Amino acid sequence: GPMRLYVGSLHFNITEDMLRGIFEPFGRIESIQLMMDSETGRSKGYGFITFSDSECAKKALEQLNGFELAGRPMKVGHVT
Amino acid sequence: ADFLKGLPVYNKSNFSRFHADSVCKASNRRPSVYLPTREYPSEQIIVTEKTNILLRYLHQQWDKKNAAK
Amino acid sequence: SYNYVVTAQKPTAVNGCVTGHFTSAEDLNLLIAKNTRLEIYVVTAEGLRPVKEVGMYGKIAVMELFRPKGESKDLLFILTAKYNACILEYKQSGESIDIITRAHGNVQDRIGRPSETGIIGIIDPECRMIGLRLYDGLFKVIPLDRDNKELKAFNIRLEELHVIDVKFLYGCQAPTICFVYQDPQGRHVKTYEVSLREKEFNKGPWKQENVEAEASMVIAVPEPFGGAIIIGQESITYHNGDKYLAIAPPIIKQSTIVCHNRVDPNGSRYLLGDMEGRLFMLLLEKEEQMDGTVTLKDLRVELLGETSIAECLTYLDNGVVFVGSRLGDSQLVKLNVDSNEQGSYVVAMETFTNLGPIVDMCVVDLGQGQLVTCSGAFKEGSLRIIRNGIGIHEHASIDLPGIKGLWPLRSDPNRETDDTLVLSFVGQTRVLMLNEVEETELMGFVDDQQTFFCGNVAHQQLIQITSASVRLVSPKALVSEWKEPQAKNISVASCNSSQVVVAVGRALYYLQIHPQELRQISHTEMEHEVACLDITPLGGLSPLCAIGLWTDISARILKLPSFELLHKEMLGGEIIPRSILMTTFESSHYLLCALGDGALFYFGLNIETGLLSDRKKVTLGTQPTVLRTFRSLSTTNVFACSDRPTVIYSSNHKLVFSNVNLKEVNYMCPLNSDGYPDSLALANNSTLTIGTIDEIQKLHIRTVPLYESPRKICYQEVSQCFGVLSSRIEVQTTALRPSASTQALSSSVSSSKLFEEVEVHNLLIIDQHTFEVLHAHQFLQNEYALSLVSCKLGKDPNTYFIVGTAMVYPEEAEPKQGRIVVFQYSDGKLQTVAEKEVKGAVYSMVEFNGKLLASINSTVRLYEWTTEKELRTECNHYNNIMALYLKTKGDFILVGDLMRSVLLLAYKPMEGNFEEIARDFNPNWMSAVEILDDDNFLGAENAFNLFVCQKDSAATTDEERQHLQEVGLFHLGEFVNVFCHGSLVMQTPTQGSVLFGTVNGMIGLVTSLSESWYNLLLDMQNRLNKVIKSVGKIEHSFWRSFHTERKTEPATGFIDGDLIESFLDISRPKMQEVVANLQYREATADDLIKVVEELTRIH
Amino acid sequence: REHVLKQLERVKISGQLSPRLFRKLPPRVCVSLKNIVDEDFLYAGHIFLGFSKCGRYVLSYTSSSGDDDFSFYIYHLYWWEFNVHSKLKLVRQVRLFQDEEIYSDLYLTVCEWPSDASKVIVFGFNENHRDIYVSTVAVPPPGRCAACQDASRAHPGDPNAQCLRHGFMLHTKYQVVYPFPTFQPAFQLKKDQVVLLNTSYSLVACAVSVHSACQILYDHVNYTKLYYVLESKISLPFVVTDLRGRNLRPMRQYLTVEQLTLDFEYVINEVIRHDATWGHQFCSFSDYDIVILEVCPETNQVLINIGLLLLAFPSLRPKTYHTSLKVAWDLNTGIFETVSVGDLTEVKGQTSGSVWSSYRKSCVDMVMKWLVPESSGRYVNRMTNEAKVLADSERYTWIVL
Ligand SMILES: Cc1ccc(NS(=O)(=O)c2cccc(C#N)c2)c2[nH]cc(C#N)c12
Ligand SMILES: [Zn+2]
Repeated sequence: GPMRLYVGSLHFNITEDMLRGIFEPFGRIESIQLMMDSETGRSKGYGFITFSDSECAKKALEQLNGFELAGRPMKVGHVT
Repeated sequence: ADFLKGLPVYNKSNFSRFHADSVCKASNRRPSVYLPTREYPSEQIIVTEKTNILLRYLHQQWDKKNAAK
Repeated sequence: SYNYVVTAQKPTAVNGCVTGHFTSAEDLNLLIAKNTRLEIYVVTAEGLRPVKEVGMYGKIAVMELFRPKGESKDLLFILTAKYNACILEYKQSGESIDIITRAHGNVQDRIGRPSETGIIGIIDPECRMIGLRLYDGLFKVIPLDRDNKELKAFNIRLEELHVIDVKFLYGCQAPTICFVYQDPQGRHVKTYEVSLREKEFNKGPWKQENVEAEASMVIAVPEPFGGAIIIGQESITYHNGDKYLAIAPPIIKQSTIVCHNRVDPNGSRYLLGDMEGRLFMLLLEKEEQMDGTVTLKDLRVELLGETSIAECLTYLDNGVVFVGSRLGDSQLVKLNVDSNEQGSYVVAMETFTNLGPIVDMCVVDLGQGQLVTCSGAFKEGSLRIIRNGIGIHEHASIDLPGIKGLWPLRSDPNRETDDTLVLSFVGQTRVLMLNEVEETELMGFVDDQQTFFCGNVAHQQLIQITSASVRLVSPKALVSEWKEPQAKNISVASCNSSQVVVAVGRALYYLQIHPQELRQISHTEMEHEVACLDITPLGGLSPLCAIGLWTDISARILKLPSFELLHKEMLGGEIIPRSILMTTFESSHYLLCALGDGALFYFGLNIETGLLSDRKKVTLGTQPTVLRTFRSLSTTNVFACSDRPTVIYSSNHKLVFSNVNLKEVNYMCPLNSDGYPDSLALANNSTLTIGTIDEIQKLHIRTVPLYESPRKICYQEVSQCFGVLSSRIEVQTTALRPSASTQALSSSVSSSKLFEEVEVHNLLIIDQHTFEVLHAHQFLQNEYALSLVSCKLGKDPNTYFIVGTAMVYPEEAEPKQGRIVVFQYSDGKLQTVAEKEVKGAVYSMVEFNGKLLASINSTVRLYEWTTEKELRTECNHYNNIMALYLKTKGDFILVGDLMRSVLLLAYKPMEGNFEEIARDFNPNWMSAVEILDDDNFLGAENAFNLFVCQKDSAATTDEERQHLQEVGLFHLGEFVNVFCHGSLVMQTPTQGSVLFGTVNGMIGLVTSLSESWYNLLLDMQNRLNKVIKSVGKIEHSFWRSFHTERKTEPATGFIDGDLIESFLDISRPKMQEVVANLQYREATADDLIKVVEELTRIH
Repeated sequence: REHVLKQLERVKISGQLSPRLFRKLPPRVCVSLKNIVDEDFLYAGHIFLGFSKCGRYVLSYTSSSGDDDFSFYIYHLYWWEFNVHSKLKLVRQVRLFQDEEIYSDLYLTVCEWPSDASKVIVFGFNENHRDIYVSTVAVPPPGRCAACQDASRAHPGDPNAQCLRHGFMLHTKYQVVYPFPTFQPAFQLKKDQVVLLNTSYSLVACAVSVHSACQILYDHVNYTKLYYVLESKISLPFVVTDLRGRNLRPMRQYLTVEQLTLDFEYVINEVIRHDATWGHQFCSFSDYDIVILEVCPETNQVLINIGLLLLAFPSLRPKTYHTSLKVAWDLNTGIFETVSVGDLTEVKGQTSGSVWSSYRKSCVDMVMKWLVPESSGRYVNRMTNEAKVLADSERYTWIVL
């Protein structure tokens, strides 16, 4: 089946496009969702990414998790 | 008073003959207005570097990298 | 559609001031920035000598003096708000003053975003570069280098995106900036080195430190201290690396410090100014070392006293400090060593009138219109009454009829001030002495003959010329006496310090004044009887005698002592010259001659030749004029005594006339006493007046201090008084000082039951003649009065003051409750008639065809006023964001929105509701609006531009009918707070008259033109721009371009009246060069003169 | 700690009025979409995108099928005039990507250029290819266009008959391959009238402009200017139409469509042969990913970063390495100059996927580092909405969805 991933600890300036940039080279992406602040318009610093195939999502998690992006270590995990 | 003694004097004669109007007016307030009819050419011209910072930087670094060998 | 904008009053707020040696290396200069104007002064013995004023084509944002290694005097660096950079030099050869543009260019960056705390311009102490903070994230460096044709600026990326203040440090091997920045973590101070070779930053001399959260200012301390001082809300800190010193003095905790300046060149002492107008000294305690050097031991702050609220401070010389105020009058103050009884060390020497900010204003006919403003803020709050004409501040009035002449006199030779006033009567003379009042007798002077002249002469002697004799007086005694051979009467008399010419009928006799001797030099007989005489020595022994005759009605210049005729002028008519005078104005010599019918002739006069040129004529009064020179504020001017008293003076090398606001003056003389410095003595048929004259200019201004902030003003003719909203700060409540609202005759307090430092609002009733606060009505706790109108409503015959308010709470952030209150001022007290609750802030109100139009938040509402004395809503309009401004004409309503431009409504009487006619679809952050006419709407916005909107008179469809088209655009350079229909002139090339009031205290006038006049004057502009050079080499067209961050657009449909008027001030050849090619056909340099003269009469 | 009314008192005495000082405070006016949309469009599938920068328009798009063509997509864009509380008037309706059978539901985005409110630009995306649709639609006339009136006079026309500037569209489609080039709207559109399009094999700078009785790109390589007029092999095939959709007539007022191209393979091969310190151990290159780092829109410089995968000798046997080339690209000249060349790092066991992700992270890092804020004047507007609030340029007016 597909696979949602939490992506958090993002610099507040990372865009939905940038996540697509960083994650997409791993596999097909069913949906990317960066949580925005409805009041300010800036991101909440976190979001979810859905890979069409889970074995891909797993590689992305492995490769990207705990690694600095914009100087902020990126967190990536499995979500029910 | 300690802190007010020795207040700077550039010319002792300054304000010596200062007498103000009885409604606190002393200085003349209507200077002749400068209206140039003729003008001296400017010796130099101020201009900005058109090159982007990041360009300039990345060019520099590389230029002093190949200058290593 | 076609508009014309001219200055009626130049900006008066001080934005910056700097001191240095700019004109010469020796002299000491004060330079003052008033928006677009740069004033240049030289410090002298008497105080400030004006040298030069220059009008920049830009708002001056940065103004720094600096001296590079190979320079004899300081250079001036200016940056304007539109990023015009220049380096300027004062040059002088002989008498000719020029400002040289050493360097110029525009430093704007497209990529850049203007910073929170605005434009900051700093120069390295070793003049190695100029640093600019223009935008968040970028530091612009202009390397200073003589041997280049291109001063190439570069940007250095700055990781700190929110910079509060930056300075260059002293005593550094590399140029080093020190700055305060804000981040989530707080406020901090950091240093960087600026390397020109790397076009990059380097790690600075010392590390970063967390500082005060309210830290707002950086001071670069000079050697031998080096390092920096950081000023916070309640803390002052010194840093120099290993050394860190911090003081938290309680004294500074009350208010915020907003400006500073260095007193001692080595930085041992600094002046600091706070928001409440307190003045402090910051002392740095030196520590001498075995090694030649000096370390900072301690920091002390000391309260010196109170000044105006200072925008900027500068120490001048001999304990004299110039206080430049934005919110109040500017000042010269003295710092003393001894305090006064109140414990104050500060003494005011001079005050300069600042109208700014004009927050509201109205035109009243107190046939000449007077303008009354709401001026200033906080303790500086005031009303200013502005009139055309000149006023006399009377200090004394004495019952003395039949005065036939008037002379000032120094009795003591060592006294350099007048102590005596000699008066003339039909056959008598009386002598008066100033403590104060009361008369005397002067030895050597006669009292039983009429004095025709008297006063101080050469060799420490005195003179008196009567109808009988000339008396020279020394120890006061008669030391010489001249009489006519046959003892005939002297009929006319004139005298300087050295010479005497007297007339005996047609006989003329020339005397000289020597030690204890009146020496007859020569004699002659004129063709006709002598009417009047003058021998003023022009730039103290005259080679010239000016004479007016009977019979031929002639003015003549005669050589002395030969009495040879150099020039005869037939004045014409059957009326004799009454008074004649030779005078200098602006190192230019004139003969002035006044006829007994009230006409005045003035000529240019050549000392060497004696030639009169340029008979110009003016009409002053019906009665004969008597001319007398006087000195006022270091300038020589002529008083013309008549039924219409006038001062004659010079502006831009041309003679100007201004009415003095008195009934009639027969005779006058200047009076420089100890009690009345540079005063004037005036005499009508019955009174001797002593008083001070207001500044010699077009505008005459009166100040009514309130000691709290005025907010709105309106006039109530029927009550013969003004209503003024004001607010005072009270502390947690109890007031800070007595002010207008706490000192009324009567007072009232709101009793409505409808609903850290605090504001307390009031409606002030102020007498229109005396400007006494007759009554003050205090609003509810937390109620802010926003709007005010005086008017009649409905069928009700009473006239009311109506106030719109808003409830403002600490734990809330926008208004949701408000009130409209109807007051009646009757029998000395303010009565509350009616009160209407509303669900927001009542931003604006206008009377509208006997109804009350109001704006509440984003709603515009129309109320009717019922029989039952209540406001009843008729209709609403809700399509606004924030309706702050309302203007009406007929059934039309112009709506100004803070963020959403202008909107035109109409009231439909049959439908009984509003209709949106059209709106301006450009976003514009409005400050003020006016209706110019039915189809033309004037707006001023937040970027200092004016624009004019029109209904589309070509609209075919209804959709097109609904756009307001922006047909006029113009960068004004001011922030408009109020627009007003009216004129300061008595009252054609122009239609309509809208005055405006600005934050900087500028008063302007907008008027309309025909397409024809516009096309002529626009062409004129373009020609004037090719002839007239702009200091800094800024293009006029660039300056006047409509400029916002979204768009930049050339000005259209607007003529710069100031430019146009300056055509009268250029040289004749350059005048002709402007008119080079033109049609009527060909060039009428004199016809264009006649045209512009018309345009100057609109104000 | 600030209150609206305290801020306004400040304004009158200081004369500093700026959107960024009230940015502390809550929206001035919120409106509900339910309350400003008409009844007819209420169940016709509109998805509202946002406000124009000028704040005069909300606009939206629709995605319907119909006919016998199920799972077959039509895209229309619509301009609505916002008038606060009153209902949104419909000003323009326009079909996107003409002549085009779309067998899949697109991710759609509309953009406005920084300083050009005359045209708007729309992007549509999405078995080892990816399809990209791009449309440039004229913006409705601000007020009353004299030329537009002539279009309803000199030509009888009717409602929706407009002149060229205020009524032309331009379509285009291209394919794209792994690694799928990033979407960089802020850079792609930083120069007015121009969009930079990454085809995987080249970068194409296209420009449209209207003129009346010169060149937006190549002034003073692959250039492709041609003209079109009103009335009935190249890098990037396109269709130029009017609002109704009639093909515009070529010329050889009027329209100018330009196309400057940068062939990645040329650039790579030449930077190695010329500038690379290791070009004499290079063999060949497998794959590349081009990311825009900056666009200097006045000087017309485009800085790009080229991530490479290649084969080279170590200094025995060849092996695959990763590097990045940095290249400037004049738009007036058409010439590119090397800015920087990186070292080779052995890719060993890392997949291609993780090599590209890792290359892109370093690009993001770099942009972020050198990022300077802009004025509200010059930002590229990007609108999107998939399946809460639509805010003005300044967030003082909200449409609550
Ligand atoms: C590397 C990178 C840079 C920029 C963008 N997007 S952008 O051009 O819209 C942008 C965003 C934020 C600031 C700016 C600026 N100045 C520009 C990218 N999108 C996906 C990316 C990947 N990998 C990527
Ligand atoms: Zn058109």
